Amino acid sequence: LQTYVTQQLIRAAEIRASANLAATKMSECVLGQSKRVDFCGKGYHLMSFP
Amino acid sequence: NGLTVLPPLLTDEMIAQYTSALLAGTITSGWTFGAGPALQIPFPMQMAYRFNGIGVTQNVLYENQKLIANQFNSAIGKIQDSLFSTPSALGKLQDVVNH
Amino acid sequence: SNNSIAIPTNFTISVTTEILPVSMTKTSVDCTMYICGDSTECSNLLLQYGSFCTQLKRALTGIAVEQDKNTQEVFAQVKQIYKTPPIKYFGGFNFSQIL
Amino acid sequence: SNNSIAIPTNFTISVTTEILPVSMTKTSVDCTMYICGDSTECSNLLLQYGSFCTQLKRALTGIAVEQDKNTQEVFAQVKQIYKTPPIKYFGGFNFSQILPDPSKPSKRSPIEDLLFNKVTFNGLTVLPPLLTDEMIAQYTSALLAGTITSGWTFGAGPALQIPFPMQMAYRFNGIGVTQNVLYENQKLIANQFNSAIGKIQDSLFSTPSALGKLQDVVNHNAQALNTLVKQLSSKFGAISSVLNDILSRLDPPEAEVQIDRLITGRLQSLQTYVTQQLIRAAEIRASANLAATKMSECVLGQSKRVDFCGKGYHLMSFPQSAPHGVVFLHVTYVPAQEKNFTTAPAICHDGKAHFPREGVFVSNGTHWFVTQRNFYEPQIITTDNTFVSGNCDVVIGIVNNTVYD
Amino acid sequence: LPFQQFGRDIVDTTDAVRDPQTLEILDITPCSFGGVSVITPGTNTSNQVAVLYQGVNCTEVSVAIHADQLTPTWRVYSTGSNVFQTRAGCLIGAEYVNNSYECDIPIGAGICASYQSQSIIAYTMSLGAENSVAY
Ligand SMILES: *[C@@H]1O[C@H](CO)[C@@H](O[C@@H]2O[C@H](CO)[C@@H](O)[C@H](O)[C@H]2NC(C)=O)[C@H](O)[C@H]1NC(C)=O
Ligand SMILES: *[C@@H]1O[C@H](CO)[C@@H](O[C@@H]2O[C@H](CO)[C@@H](O)[C@H](O)[C@H]2NC(C)=O)[C@H](O)[C@H]1NC(C)=O
Ligand SMILES: *[C@@H]1O[C@H](CO)[C@@H](O[C@@H]2O[C@H](CO)[C@@H](O)[C@H](O)[C@H]2NC(C)=O)[C@H](O)[C@H]1NC(C)=O
Ligand SMILES: *[C@@H]1O[C@H](CO)[C@@H](O[C@@H]2O[C@H](CO)[C@@H](O)[C@H](O)[C@H]2NC(C)=O)[C@H](O)[C@H]1NC(C)=O
Ligand SMILES: *[C@@H]1O[C@H](CO)[C@@H](O)[C@H](O)[C@H]1NC(C)=O
Ligand SMILES: *[C@@H]1O[C@H](CO)[C@@H](O)[C@H](O)[C@H]1NC(C)=O
Ligand SMILES: *[C@@H]1O[C@H](CO)[C@@H](O)[C@H](O)[C@H]1NC(C)=O
Ligand SMILES: *[C@@H]1O[C@H](CO)[C@@H](O)[C@H](O)[C@H]1NC(C)=O
Ligand SMILES: *[C@@H]1O[C@H](CO)[C@@H](O)[C@H](O)[C@H]1NC(C)=O
Ligand SMILES: *[C@@H]1O[C@H](CO)[C@@H](O)[C@H](O)[C@H]1NC(C)=O
Repeated sequence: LQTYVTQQLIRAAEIRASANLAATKMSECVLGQSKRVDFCGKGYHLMSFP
Repeated sequence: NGLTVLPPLLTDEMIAQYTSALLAGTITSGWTFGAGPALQIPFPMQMAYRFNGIGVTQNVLYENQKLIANQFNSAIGKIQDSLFSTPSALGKLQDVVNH
Repeated sequence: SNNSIAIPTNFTISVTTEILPVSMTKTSVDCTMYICGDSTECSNLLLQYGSFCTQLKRALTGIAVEQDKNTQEVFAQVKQIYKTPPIKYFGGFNFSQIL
Repeated sequence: SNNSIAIPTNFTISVTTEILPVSMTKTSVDCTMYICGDSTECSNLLLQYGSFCTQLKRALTGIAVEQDKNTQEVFAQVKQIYKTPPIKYFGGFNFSQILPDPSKPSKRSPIEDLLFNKVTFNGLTVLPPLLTDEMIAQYTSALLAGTITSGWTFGAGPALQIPFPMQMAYRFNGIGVTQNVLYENQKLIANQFNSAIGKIQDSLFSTPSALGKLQDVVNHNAQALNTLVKQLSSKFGAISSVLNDILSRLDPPEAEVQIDRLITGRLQSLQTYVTQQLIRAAEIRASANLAATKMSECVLGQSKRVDFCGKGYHLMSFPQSAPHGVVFLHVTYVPAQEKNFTTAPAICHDGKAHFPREGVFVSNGTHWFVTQRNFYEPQIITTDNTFVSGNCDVVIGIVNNTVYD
Repeated sequence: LPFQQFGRDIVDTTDAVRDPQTLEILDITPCSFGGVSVITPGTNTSNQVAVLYQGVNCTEVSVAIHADQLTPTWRVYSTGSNVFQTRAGCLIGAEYVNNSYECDIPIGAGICASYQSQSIIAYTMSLGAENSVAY
């Protein structure tokens, strides 16, 4: 059980790191047009759709 | 044996409701609904704003409006097929279950 | 070359994709049932180890609670459930594949 | 509807807070006092397990040392300590709540005091942080007094000077609203600002659960220590939890069996505690990096990222210290009082399409105008604010009118 | 009460006792201890050191040094110029000064030490040069 729980903690940290990036791509690509290069796709960004 | 699995707080229908709300707010309002009240504006004017936002004057859209729309539709058509052929397209989410 | 430039005379509208995991599966574990089963003899011996089990429950509960904040943070971005207009003509664009 | 638009006619200024944890408590744990104590036999037995303690000491030392790189990276953004001039007049904007108060002994601001009042052996000690709470205050004061008398200039070279209303005019110009809108409303906006700050104070009086994020960072330490110091009263299958009793009742050749179980249990507890600390430290550093980014991009400059430095179009921000973290006061711009109109994307005239420079064509029922996109202000059409660019037999929705000269 | 002998604390450890004959209540507290740190410039530059005893007041250090204490690596306290009282603990072998400089060897709550004939000094760190733009 101790091994299992430590593994779950590490994977949870990884998933949180990945879920804090969707929350930003939902604000800078979906709620407005972006200027960061290669952030909302390859090219000059126009809009996005969840 | 003593192991239980819990259901998420939000069902799938609720997540679809949020998705539909977000989609319907970015069609009739552009980006205005993300900073206050939702202001309406016809869609080609919004796309003209979004061309103005990358250093291309408005007229380019108006003189090409019929063409550009076509190029959009074809693209949106192909995605579905691109989600069949490629096996690893959903490689990420799948692993989340498997792992 | 120091006196020559290139300028494009036509464009392209393209649609790409992107997949991102958001949350994973919630679980919860009962020590006594897993380790000792329903034996009354084993639990007395296990009780000599103090608090190796409240820690595990606390950790798993923390993970489970965080898994809901993740989805609440990604999707609950707006506080008004906008509804799509009935007639669907937006200048020549479908959105039928997403609506 | 495919020929109608809505354009706001009156704005709003709002202030919203945001809390971030920055650093956590420094600790140091000594094995032999915890596992063994003063008993020589226990240490002589513990020497057979190799180097299970040097690693623990090194890991905890690394965490403790890192905890001071987190504060040196959020607050130490400047090399000079700026001051504020004696004359506290800034065009009507009132900063009394955020600027330091010399009367009280610790030279904190009233909001900082309010924040500070809202937050609560065996080889387990705590090291003190390097920067005292009266130095974080000086960094915060310098940051606050450099952004009042300079703008964003002091973050990219020598601090240049400029009066406050001119700076706020710059910041309106930075989100697509012309300068004059401020100068004709300078008083109102100032009052519009002054009340918002006041509300903040009350919003922290009544609500006690505002500062949970920092509070957790405290609570998660105490438990982590309490459990540890409790794990010292568990037998782990031996006959007692006190080494002296075993050493005073059993022949030493028959006592290694009893001592081994205690040693293994205590080692296991220490390893668990260290691993949990490592994961929590990783999370805290992940938060501190975001705190540093928000300090660099919202305080030293104006941000174009949506929902980063607040909800709404961005104007500025102000840092305030707190226990084990930081608090930001984002000042944004919210439109209001929308009014409806009829629009069309061109103006045919003499067989030539006409498109505005910046602005959208608007009708009020009989007349036509071109107005800026975020604050209703109509204008008489004129070639000075349009460009021709093409013919009248291609565009759709074009409405024919006249353009004066 | 007339039927208790031992005692405990917020944990499970005896911290009181009743003498079997002179029936009096006695507290129990352990004898002092803590960490030790050595503050040195590099052996290339100099060869002197300073010592920090963590989490004690200087009087209990001086008394124990006069009578008994482990780590007999004793230093010499010439005058009050050696003993100094920080927030972290007693600092033996450094002279506190009045100026302000940059932090070179961090010690405790705002205190830093450096090598400036030459000896070891401990002072209060300085956050930078003062300035004031003329609004
Ligand atoms: C820009 O590219 C598009 C796509 O290649 C061109 O549109 C094509 O034009 C040819 C000309 O006869 C037609 O046969 C094709 O059917 C058009 N494609 C589509 C998808 O309709 C367009 O002509 C190019 N621009 C210019 C100025 O030539
Ligand atoms: C969007 O494009 C699709 C693709 O042609 C259109 O869907 C077709 O519609 C016709 C008549 O309505 C049907 O005969 C086809 O079977 C449809 N195709 C599919 C794949 O279902 C659709 O009509 C377009 N959008 C609108 C509003 O007309
Ligand atoms: C824009 O909104 C502000 C915010 O209320 C309005 O200010 C108030 O205006 C009324 C009458 O116009 C006064 O009685 C109030 O005292 C004003 N409030 C404050 C705080 O001064 C303003 O009038 C609005 N302007 C327009 C053009 O709609
Ligand atoms: C800026 O706001 C402060 C906060 O209210 C004002 O201080 C008030 O001053 C009046 C008049 O002396 C007192 O009756 C209040 O008790 C003060 N408030 C507090 C909280 O002490 C201050 O006057 C404002 N700035 C200016 C220039 O008027
Ligand atoms: C660069 O300019 C010089 C004139 O100063 C010219 O001689 C040279 O050919 C130019 N380079 C190329 C690649 O043409
Ligand atoms: C779009 O505008 C035109 C006017 O050019 C109008 O005839 C048409 O009905 C509008 N579309 C819809 C769906 O009403
Ligand atoms: C647009 O006009 C209609 C009626 O003409 C009205 O119901 C609606 O509220 C107007 N739009 C806005 C944003 O007020
Ligand atoms: C539109 O504005 C003009 C400008 O003075 C005014 O004369 C006219 O009455 C307005 N129309 C309506 C319907 O209010
Ligand atoms: C100084 O030593 C005395 C005992 O002589 C002790 O009671 C006191 O707590 C010490 N000072 C501090 C600040 O701990
Ligand atoms: C140095 O001496 C001055 C004069 O008494 C004093 O005010 C200052 O605090 C001293 N510096 C210290 C104690 O660091």
